[PDB]
Amino acid sequence: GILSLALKDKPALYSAYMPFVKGGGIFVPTPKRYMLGDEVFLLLTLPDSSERLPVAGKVIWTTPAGAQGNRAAGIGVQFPDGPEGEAVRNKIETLLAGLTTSDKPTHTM
Amino acid sequence: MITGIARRLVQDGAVEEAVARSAMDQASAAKVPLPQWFAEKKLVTASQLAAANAVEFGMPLLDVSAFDASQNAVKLVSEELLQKHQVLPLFKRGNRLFVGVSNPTQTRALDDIKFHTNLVVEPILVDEDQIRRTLEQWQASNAALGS
Repeated sequence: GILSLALKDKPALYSAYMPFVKGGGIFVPTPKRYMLGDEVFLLLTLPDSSERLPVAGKVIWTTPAGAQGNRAAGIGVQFPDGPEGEAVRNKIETLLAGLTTSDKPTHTM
Repeated sequence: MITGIARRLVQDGAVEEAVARSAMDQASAAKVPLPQWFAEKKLVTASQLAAANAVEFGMPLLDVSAFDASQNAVKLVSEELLQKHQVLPLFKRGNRLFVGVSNPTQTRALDDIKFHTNLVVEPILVDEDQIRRTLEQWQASNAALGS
């Protein structure tokens, strides 16, 4: 029951980051079906490091299989507010320095 | 014979196979659009119906309660359109205005918003209740910035 997401570089991190979530979010592509609100555990690798960051999050977004557009199936995971989550949002926001204002589309919005 | 959201709602375990057959049968008798039937008959919840709507139409579903209200896009759409359609504009990125909807066939609202806004409008599923509650909250927040 342990998701893993590894983001090789800054583009991939940009596609995955959900800046419009409270506390921050990450999109995780998965064929597994999840309900909104499910608590879920993620092992996240950001592109600057091989460190794997545990993230205990609630599901807040889903994309179904065979979704319109070239949209990829998965779930959006809200970082828990509090130190643990705020660290991961922060790391993502500085890695994405210079792309925060981009127009390019994402896995979510 | 169970197909549509009727099929998905029992996939997702939202309601029994027997009571889904009823709804197909009676919504055919009434000549009523099936998902409205489910919704108005209160056989499943607004979020249950939306989860099936999503898997059924290849459309993404979002929990707005996690959406950071300070980033909303409600202000880009007239209040007049906001009344005529129960929709919840969410977020701008570049061209795109993502607009939450409770019904994925509800194309009239997307064209009216495009024309009004001259942006690219993509829909996102938000369930019917969250649209109602969250719209009015986001309007309270925006109102704190001035007349």
